[PDB]
Order: sequence, then C-alpha cells, then structure tokens
Amino acid sequence: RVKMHVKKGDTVLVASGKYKGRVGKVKEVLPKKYAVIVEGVNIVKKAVRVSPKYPQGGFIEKEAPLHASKVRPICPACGKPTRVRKKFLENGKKIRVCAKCGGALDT
RNA sequence: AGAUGGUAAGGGCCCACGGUGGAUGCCUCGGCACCCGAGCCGAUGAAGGACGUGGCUACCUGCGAUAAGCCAGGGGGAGCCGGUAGCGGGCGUGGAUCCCUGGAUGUCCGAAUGGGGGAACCCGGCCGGCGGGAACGCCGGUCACCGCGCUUUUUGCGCGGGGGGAACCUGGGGAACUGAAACAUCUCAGUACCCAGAGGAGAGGAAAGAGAAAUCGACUCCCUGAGUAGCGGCGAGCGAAAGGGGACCAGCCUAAACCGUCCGGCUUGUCCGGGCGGGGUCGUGGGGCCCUCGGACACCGAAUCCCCAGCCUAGCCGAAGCUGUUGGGAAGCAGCGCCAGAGAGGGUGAAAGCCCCGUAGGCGAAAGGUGGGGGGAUAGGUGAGGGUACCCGAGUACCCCGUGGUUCGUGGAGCCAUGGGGGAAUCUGGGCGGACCACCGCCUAAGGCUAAGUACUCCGGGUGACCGAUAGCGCACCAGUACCGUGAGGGAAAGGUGAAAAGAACCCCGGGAGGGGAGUGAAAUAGAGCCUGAAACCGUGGGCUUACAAGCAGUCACGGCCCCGCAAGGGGUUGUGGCGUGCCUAUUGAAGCAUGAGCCGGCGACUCACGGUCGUGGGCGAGCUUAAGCCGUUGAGGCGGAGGCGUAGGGAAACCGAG
RNA sequence: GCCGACCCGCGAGGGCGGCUGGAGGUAAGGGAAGUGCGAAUGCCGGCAUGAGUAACGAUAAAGAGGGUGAGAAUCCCUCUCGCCGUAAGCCCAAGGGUUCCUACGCAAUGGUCGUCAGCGUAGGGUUAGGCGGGACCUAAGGUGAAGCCGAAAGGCGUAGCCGAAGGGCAGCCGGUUAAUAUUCCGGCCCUUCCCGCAGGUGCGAUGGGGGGACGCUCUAGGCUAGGGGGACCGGAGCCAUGGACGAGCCCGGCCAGAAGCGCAGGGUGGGAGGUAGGCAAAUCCGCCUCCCAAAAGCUCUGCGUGGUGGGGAAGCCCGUACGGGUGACAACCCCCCGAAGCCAGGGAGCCAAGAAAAGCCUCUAAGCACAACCUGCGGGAACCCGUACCGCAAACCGACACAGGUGGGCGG
Repeated sequence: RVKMHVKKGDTVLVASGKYKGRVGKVKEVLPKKYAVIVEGVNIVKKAVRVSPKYPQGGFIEKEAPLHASKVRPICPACGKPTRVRKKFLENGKKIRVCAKCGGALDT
C-alpha cells in the first residue's frame, strides 16, 4: 500500500549523481522498492559461458536497474514536477504550468 | 705458562607484519513506558490446531475440495501473477495488482454437539441424491444433554444454553514464610493461589442513612480529613466514618389493601388456593372504600421508538530552483532566486523548506460500523378535604447462644450481617442514635431494576531529558524454535557486504578445497554471516640479551649493543652490583604452607517512591502555601483555598489562659 | 580503533600529532542519571594450561593377489587364517520413523582413514474377502442417562459405551521385481453378503436354557514336526603321496493337496408321562416315575494317502555386482530315532478349588403367514487403517556404533 510515486513510463531526464542530467526513455518502473531502469546505468555483467544462450564469450549485460527517487519530468522545457487537476471527468497532470499531461492517447 | 671477547638446541625482552577471536563506535523491519482512543469472539461452530493447497514448492504467510484464491459495492491509474531467485506462461486504459466494505466456498480436529475415541481417526439411525447400482461405496440434510415458555398427556414447536478471554471486577473457598529480633493472640492478609460467574466496565445504588445542628439528603470516584479517633501479649503494628472542597447527577419497577376476571378443588360456599389483569408505592405516611371540590381540555414525556450531522472501516489534492564547483558520490561551497496556515520528518550514493514520499491546509462513503449531538413519537407521571377503619413485605424483626464486618483482639460492645433455639406486631406498627431505662430526634426494614463519574490493558493511534543486539520483551532474525525431562515445565544461540549485485566470466596450479592475476566498484585491507577488527590468543621476520647460573622478577645506578637526534639529549636492550616478604578478603597480627581468582573482553551492586529530619539556596513574611479538579497549550501556562504549617501555652481531664 | 621519546593538570584526564576508519558528533554555561570493576570457587563469551601426553570401546586376528582411483591397512572381486555357532545364526512383536533400495557425492558426520556408509542428494519402493484391526464380544478398569452426596472444583456411580497378545472367527504351497508379497502371479481351499431359480421348515429376539469353559502335579495310544543310517536311488567331479576301484569320498533323496480310502481320537444315551422352577411366554434346560441300551449309532477333529500344480542339490561355465546358467526327463526309495507339539473338553492324582461375554445349539414372545427362515445350485457385490527397513541390536531404553538392558518362537 502507498507505493504511489510520481515517475511514469514515458521519457524523462536524469537528476542523479553518476550520469547527472541525462535524457532517458520509458524508464520501466521496477517495482515498488523505489527503483528505475531507463537508459543511464549501462553495465556489462560477468555471466558465464553458458553453452546455449550465453555462447562462448561470457562477459555481457544490457540495462542495469537504478533508484526511482532521482529522475525528473519533461515537456516544452525540461524538469518541473507534475500538477494534477481533477478535470471534473478524468485526470490532467500537466507539467508545472507548461501544459500537456503524460498519458496522451485522448487524455 | 699467563691473558681475555666469543656459539643458541632453544629461551626471554622490543618493534613490525599477521591469525584466531570477538569487544567497541555508529547504525536499527525490535522492544519500553506514558497518554489517548477503544473495549468483547461463540451452535451463522469461535479463540486455537491437522492434513492439505501453487504446474515444478521444505519453510513461511494467505488460504481451503471453488484451496497464494470466488462474485458484486467503493476506491485507484500502470503496473501485476506474495517473501524467493530460476523454469514456465499469464495480467491489464472493453481499465488489472492492491487498500475499504459485504457476502460465496468453508474438508478434518476444539464447548464438539449422532455414537465412539489414545484431538485431528473409526462407526451409525433416519430424509434424499450417484455409480448397472439392491448387495460395496461417495454426497447435501439431520441426530448429544441443560434451561425455560405454549402443545391433548402424546409426537413435539419454540427463544435461549455451553467454550474462551491480556488485564481488571462481584462473590464462594483461603495458606505460610516474615514481623513481633523467641513464639500462639495479632502481623503478613482476607494477600497469594483454587472456584463460580458476570462486562465494557464490573460491583454498587435512593436511605429502618448519616449525625446533634430543628444539619444534610442515591451509588461509584478524586483529594482533604488524617496516622486523625480508636484498636492491641497498650508490642508488632493495624488504623476508621463524619464534615469539607471537587468529578458525576437519575431516578425507579412490584407485593399486600380494594375490584374484576378464566382455572383447580372441595366438607357449594356471600369459599381455601391459583393464571392474568385492573390497581398502589410512603415520612406533614402513603395507598384502599364511600362521600366532599370539578375533575379535566392541558402539562410533564424518556433509560424505550426512530431519523440525521459529526466518529471509525481505504483514500484525495496539496506553496517554493537552478548554473558553476571540489569529490566515486552532493543536499556540501560559491553565486543569484523563491515558499510559508507548511523550517514536522524521512529518504535521495553525504549535511535539502523548494529532488521523491510528505508536514501545514482542505476534502472524502455506494457497502459495513457508531450515534442523545439535536428533532419527532411512545411507555409512563400532575390534586385540596372528611370519615371509615382494610393493607403496608415473617419463622422476619426481637430474644439467646455460638459468631463474622467495623477503629473495635471481648471491652461498658453497640450497630450491621447469621449458624442452632425459641419466637412478634401494622402507623400508638416499628430499627437506631454504642449496657440498659426515660425523653427527644432520624429513618420506614425483611421484593427487585439504575446511566455517567472510578478500575483495567489482549489491541490500535500518538509522545519521549526510554534501550540500541549481554541493552531491550524470553524472542530485532523463520521464537514460545532448537534442545533438555515421562511428565507438569525449563528455556538457547542467532543483526549490518555495497549507493547499486556491479556479488568475480577467463587462464593458472590443484580431486576438490582453496588460491595467483584478469576483471568489479570510490574503495575487494567492502570477497560473500564479509562495516568498524580491543585484548587474551597463537604465528613470522628482524634489534638487544642468554649454555658457573639462586628468583614476588622489578627498582637504581654503571658498563656495553642497536636505532634515533644538527647539538646536548633520547628510546630500546641487559653484563653487573646496591636493595627488595605478590594483589585482596579476614585478622591483635599474613609473604603466607589461611582464603578468592588460568588469562582476556563485556554484565554487574548503595537507588527510588512517601514521610520524617539537620542543614542549605532563594521568595514572601504574621502570615506561607494550595491537593483533587477545571480552563488553556501541543513541551505555554493559569485559575482553582478545600485543607496542612504558623500566630500560646499549662493541666490526665472540666477548665484556666501569659499564665 | 591503533602509535607515541610533545605540551597542560598533583591527580583522575585534556589538548597535539602520525596511522585506521567511514557520518556522526556538541564546546562555554546549566541540568537528568541504570555512571567509573580486580577480585564475589561471581554471569556470559573467547583462547590457552597439562599435553602432542591419557585414551582412540572388548586380546576372536589377521596375510596376500588383483581392481577402482588423484589417493587404498581402512572400499570391492579371489585366495588364506582364525571366532561365535541355545549364537555373535533365523523369526516375533515392542520400539524408531524412509534408516531399505538404485545412480552420483565426501565439506562436516564414523574416536585416523575413506573412492565405503545408517551421513548429502534427487529418483523410487510400502498393495489384501482370509495375517493384524475395525463396522463382534466381554475381563480387571474407565467413562457414564439416572440415584445419592459434596461450599465450588468434584467423589462413588446402576443401565448403556470404549477398552486384550484373553474368547471366537474363512489361506496353504512354490514363482517372481533393484527393493514389498499369506497382500501380485499361479496350482489348489474356503468364507461374506445381495438377487434369482429349486427344494425344504412354522419362521424368528437384544428375552430363557444348552454350550463356550478353563487349577496345579504326573501320564495314555497312535500321529507328526524335527532327527539319524542305508549296500539302495539320481549326478558334475575326484584315485592323489605308500595302499584301494572299496557298499570309496560328495551332493541331494520332497511341498502343497478339497471329494474319497485307511488310522487314531474328542464329544453325545435314545424314548414316554407329568410340572404350581427357570423372576411363566414356551415343546428348550431343569426336575420326580416308567421303556430299552450300556454296545452302538450319531458326530467334530488329529494323522497318513490321494487326482493335480510346484519344488529340487554337490560341482562346473561365465558373471566384478545380483546371480544367469549349469540343473538333471533330475533321484525324490527303505531301516531306525522320535517331539515338550497334534487328536481336546483324553486318563490318573491332589488341595490351594481352578475368568467373563458373544460366535455356535437352540425355546418361545412381539409379529408374520405373497413374508420370513434352512439347504442347494446359479448369477452379482465383499469395504476402511497396517506392511518398507532395523529388531537379543549402531536404527530400541540408556546424552555415544555405551561390552550395559530387551517378553515369546526355530535353534542343528
């Protein structure tokens, strides 16, 4: 309960400490431990030479996790957190004044 | 002939490098206490277990033949199929996970409840269903005994009934250690423990009261009264109510009289007993019957009846920032800016009012739950007089005896209550005002119901001059677990890589085990029960010293060896010699052949509450000061004089009173 | 935390600096206290001392060849020795829970080892109409409607109900899997209840009697389990070293089995009359008088036999293992010994005076007489819990592979 955070699955830049200020994609929320996985911490793993799937060159990885409570919003600008009006019907959580939500698709 | 340094089997002493090992610091999904709210679960089978349950599944938790879940109601907006990774395959804006409600399935055991029984296993009667289905077998219903109320006794119909419960609470039972420096009376204590049973409270509850004033006016509670008055082998010690100031405020239902009514009986009778109803409720007594005024349209009206706001069972919105910069990392530093009814906190690789959750502020119920806060209704309550002479709670009061409660241990012993015995009266009746008698008062006994105010912590929410893995609950963690005992019961150990798993591919030796780079990250001297690595602790290298040598082991000085230092000086070492009865407890007195300790690390012992009591630091000063409580606060205080100290003592006492 | 030869204070400490470490810390002034350890044969935890010593579990004993492997005293195949042999062999339950089996494995666990294993892992294995148990029965006992009592909690408790290795009740042989088999396979034996056909009877109770049915001591006839010998039966071998082809040594020479046959034995008199006993229902027992017979008939069991199915060794071949064959058309015959066991409820003797209930025999009530019951043959159904593996011991009671203890059977 109360796993609710602000980071959605779209495209959002970094405000971290390693790759500070980096543009990142959908981010893929995993999960409710407060972690992200966008396109920032690219790592290579020490996987073995597992005869089928991990061929003969065992030393490879793709996208490495990273913490949620660090990344930050986009729109015609950059950051600036979201703001939700109950729209009377559905929701409209645009960026700080600079408009447009994040759901799109007839939102 | 004489002279005199020199080897280390191994040893010690020092430094350095390690290992075992765990302390310590810091941390904290744990706990602590206080307040606050809240306060019952059951035959609609509980609290609580057993076997099961997932596609691969030991634990755990959730759950139960529909088994990690079932359908609707509400919420919510992007992830999801639990911790616990993999195989595998699903999940959703035709809006899933999940929080809140309601119900669906609910095998087996437990009051167990058809019967049985070594809990969780084995049988059975009847109602009905499935296999071809009568022989065997499954399935839904139903079946124990208690009360208590109607049925034609009959068969039955019916509302209830049990077990539990952390603590408190009412009664039925009821010890001893210990105190009295012995020990019986007394104390501890009517405590501990057994039992019964009730509930959010319990119990209690409207005066046969109190108590001396023509004074008050249920019950529980606080504080005061007050260690007061008494009690007592006048010892231990035990130790009242009144009154007061405050919290809370509520007051009531019946029997008997008189009248009716259906029933039972019988020696029919102006009738003994009964079902029910009318009827009545008291301290200048009320009530009865008849009469007297007029008894009434109104007046009161819930604790019972209902409705609705608020309260809870999830949630929702929610002010304010960036560039450069050292660092693996910034919130740190610099610069300029911004919010505030919000500078509470938490995290974010570190130290943030403006990065994420959030606080302040405002909102929220279709379903459940709760409801005097207020509105409705309803049960029920409202009279002045006169006579009559009906009733006014019986094996009761009273009396006696053996006695428990009370301050009362037997006192002059009341009063309340009662075991055996005798044994009343009806308002001139009657209990008590402490032998008993007079009087004068007080109250109406022997039927019952009563909220709030006080108690309590299984539980949730909030606080901290409470603890941080020997502390804290026994349990931070897969703890009422392992393991010990038949047994009732006992009761362990055991936290932490890192910001993130990025948790080490590959070659190398080796059976592996484990290591050597590679490689990981800021750091691998963070390398996997790994943060930080005290000591005891055993290793290893090197400086000094030791094979004629007598010792509480060191002290003091002289010499020499090594390493320091610009000097002068120093540290380390020990050839030699001057000297030298270990530490503690107990003792007249101990090195002790008196005792306590292998050594190391942590735990570990003069407090606290109330009263007294000497001083002392202040304020006030013949005056000083408030407890309970209430009001305010969210570490904000303040009102609240009831009372205690003080202004006077002497006498056992009446009393007298600076005598 | 570690290091120190500097500074300050009489001191207890404080500053300083170097090394370590990784985020908390708190001055000056005040305050609150579970505050200061060397000791309590003190509490927990850790590491030593003796001491590389005592011990390493029975004096029944080990020796070699090959093999596995990185590694063989310690595992496995063979040869050799020795010890138990009323056992230290084979069961039976009790007891423990997967210890059994098959493949792989050694970090600990075996007082060293380990390639072994009761240890790790995953996979498997436990069958029932007849053994045991329950929908049967009682005993001592317990529970327990009622009865009674007790301050409570409870005590005794009749009827009923649970309760045993006691009663009774239908299953014996060989085969077979890696491992269980009276459970599956097969050759035979039979029970249980239901429907029908056929025959036959008054049916039939939880209520009455019959019976079950019982002590010790000695002991009968046959019979068998088991046991010994054969010149004889059947075989794969063997003449050794001085003798021998001797009836030479050596192996084995059965198991089940209904109907029927033979054998032994246990049980029981047949019939009539009456009857106010059996807490009257009785033709049944009891009981008084009568007839015959005491043999024998009736009748259950014990043995042997029986058609049929099953078994079957020394040795050799290979096979590591287990065993597969070999192993035969297999022989399966006689003489003797003889059970403590069998016929069961046998005989005799004695004093201490020797369970109970249901099955089973049966009489009648209730009631039924189309029913129901008995026989028979046919046709259908007959469930639910057990079994693996240790069991005079390593798995069980003793904290341990303790030299301890452990009922009953086979025990040559």
